[PDB]
Amino acid sequence: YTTPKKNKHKRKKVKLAVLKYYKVDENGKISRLRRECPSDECGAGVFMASHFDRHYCGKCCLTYCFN
Amino acid sequence: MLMPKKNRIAIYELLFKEGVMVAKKDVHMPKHPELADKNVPNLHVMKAMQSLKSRGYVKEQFAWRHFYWYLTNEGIQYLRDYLHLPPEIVPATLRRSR
Amino acid sequence: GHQQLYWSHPRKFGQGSRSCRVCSNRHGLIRKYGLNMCRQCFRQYAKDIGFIKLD
Amino acid sequence: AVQISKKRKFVADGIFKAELNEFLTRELAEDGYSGVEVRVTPTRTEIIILATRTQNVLGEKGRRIRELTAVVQKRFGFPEGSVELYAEKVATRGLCAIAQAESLRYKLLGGLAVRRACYGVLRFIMESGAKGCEVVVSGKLRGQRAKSMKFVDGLMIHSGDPVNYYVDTA
RNA sequence: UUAAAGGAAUUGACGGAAGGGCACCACCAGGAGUGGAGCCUGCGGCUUAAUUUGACCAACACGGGAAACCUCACCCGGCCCGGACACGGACAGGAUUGACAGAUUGAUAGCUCUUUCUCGAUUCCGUGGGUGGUGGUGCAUGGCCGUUCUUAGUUGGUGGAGCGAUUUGUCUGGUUAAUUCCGAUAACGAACGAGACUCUGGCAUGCUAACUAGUUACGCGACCCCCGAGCGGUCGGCGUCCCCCAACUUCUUAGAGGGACAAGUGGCGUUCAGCCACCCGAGAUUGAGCAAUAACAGGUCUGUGAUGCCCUUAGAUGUCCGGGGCUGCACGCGCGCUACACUGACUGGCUCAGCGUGUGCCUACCCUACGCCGGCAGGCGCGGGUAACCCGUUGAACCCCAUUCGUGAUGGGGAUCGGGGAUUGCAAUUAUUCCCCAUGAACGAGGAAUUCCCAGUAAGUGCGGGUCAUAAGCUUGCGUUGAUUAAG
Ligand SMILES: [Mg+2]
Ligand SMILES: [Mg+2]
Ligand SMILES: [Zn+2]
Ligand SMILES: [Zn+2]
Repeated sequence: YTTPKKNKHKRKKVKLAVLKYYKVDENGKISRLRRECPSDECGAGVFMASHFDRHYCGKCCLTYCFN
Repeated sequence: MLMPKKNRIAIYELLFKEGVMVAKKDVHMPKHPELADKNVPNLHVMKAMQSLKSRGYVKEQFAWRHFYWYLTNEGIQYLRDYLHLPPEIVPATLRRSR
Repeated sequence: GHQQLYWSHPRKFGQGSRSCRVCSNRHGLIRKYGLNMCRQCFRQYAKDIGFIKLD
Repeated sequence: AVQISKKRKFVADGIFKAELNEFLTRELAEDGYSGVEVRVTPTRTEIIILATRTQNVLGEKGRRIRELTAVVQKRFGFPEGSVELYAEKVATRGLCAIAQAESLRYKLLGGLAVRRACYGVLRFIMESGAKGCEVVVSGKLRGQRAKSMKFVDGLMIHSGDPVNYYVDTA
């Protein structure tokens, strides 16, 4: 009847409105900025994560070492 | 529900090759027996046919523990558009036995 | 959801898994001869089963 | 696979027999259902309805059998080509009690006076060549407290075994 | 001041009013007891975060309710949406899923958070509208069931009587378990219930038929044997539908028909119904089912996609998960188990059953032979059985025979409690059960009161279904042993 502790909210996402994951020089240049995932499926496809140091394959949940 | 696009066409294609599908009232079964091949839980089988009633396309009876469903003709002209089928393909409803 | 532990308690041995095929109850059901009907449920269909009384 | 014992053969077919009797009550109630009767063979098995309005169970070139052949087939484990249905008219529509109990259901849904409606079906059985019949209508009639009105006519037994086949209840 | 007070008749109900009948849910005559003791289990009470609850002859081993969790409502917490559709918005220049790591939790719940990859119109949001509910209301109901109610009772038609409610039919009397019949008669003819009926039990050396039942005979094998024979004695040792290397149905399992009707014979009775005796006979009342009219403010919305109305609907009474409770105890009550011993308890011999159940669509896990380990529960190897095919010829217990004990709270009784060993399971703590050693409590036949029962009955004694992963002190069935009292 009271609910004092306030379960605070649901999950609303981060809402970052830019992709921009391919830097370009010299009038057109293909260059990655995030590593690709080393799974059997998505070589040079969906990225691997770019943390402050570590990398993580987001779709199939494999991880690289904390380095 | 959450409506994955591979499993909806997986259940619609059998719900249009015959006019019936025979799910049983238990959500905690991860394997529909008559599909059995695209790892559908029959949550997707329930919550599709909920939506088909609320547009008035399907019909159901709630047996002992089974749901039965039937194709209204406004459902057939809905499934021939959503499965993108040409207007000669009809189910086993109209005349497939003589 | 979060399917790893939604339905994670083992419905196995015991009356957390036996249910009435006909009525959907878990109390008093008769698992003799593979009936699995609710006992209250059993009286209705017992003439349709082929179970006569004394007469 | 391996076959199960003769005790649990005979409760499996009865609970087969009890299950489709409950569905085909729910479907064909508005079309005068009045029972089924089964034949198991080591072939195509043949299931016959005993409907009164066999016109309504037939679809336009028989649709509402062929989907009702399938919902039995796609539930009870019948492969493609082992089960069929037939619609058959019961003789003396007004003599089996399952038939017109559903008739005076759908007479009450028309908004009739319950006393006027029950007489006409009481008259219908007794002029159809019966030995006796009675109808008990029980529920919330005109009044806040519920009450029951019975409309017995003719003569009717109550006890012994011959009230197993001289009567039918609904 | 007040809308009745009254008069006469009718139907019920009641009468510490008569009269006739009737019942072991009544008594007598009795038996076994219950009530006293310990404990098992339901209920009230108290206590509690919660001890979820429905019911007070016709509640209280009852919800087939023997709850470790699940069940599961209740309590402490924590996720999830499984909020269909309809409309607007959000909406490719940035709607929505999922998720490694860490402070973050009870929790390898992305629960949230810090950070960042990933999903492809799927959804998300507002507004209406569904929907779910072991949420309310059984005094809004259906259905089912209990009961008044195991007793004989109930209703029309048409006539007769009355203004009429009504009544006669439906009765003086005899008689019956019985409105059962006989008769009497403004009633006549009917209907329901009763009865018949169905199931069951007892009898058929007559009929039908049996390698999934058997006998008997005959072969064979073994064994005893004055003495040493054997058409001798024993054998659930083997073979005789295995393609005749025998017949048959007594025993066994059925199926059909038979049989018993108060028939026969005395006695009583209006010589009416029928009763009481006997003879023959297996049987001269086997046992249960269904079971009317009219009703109950009986119970059940927590059994049900039976259901009205209300409540609640996402910080949800939905649902899932982790723990806890439903077992908590100064007490009171109701079913019930074991006892209080010598008509016994031990210890060892010995011989006898019947009803039945057994591997599952989901659904995992069945009944267990035999062998080998274990002092015991149990542990393995290996079979068989979907069953008159195997467990199993179900070597059940009491009883029976010998042993020990001697009127002592004793070897009666086995509560309580410590230590150990195993099994079931995701988990055994608030002990699941089982096993072993040890511990050895009241209890000496139970006041008032009160219960069930009269023939295979009471009672003793075990056995099997249900529940069931583990499991019966409960229930519903079985056989065994078997009466004392009574025909009122
Ligand atoms: Mg219910
Ligand atoms: Mg003594
Ligand atoms: Zn890959
Ligand atoms: Zn409420």
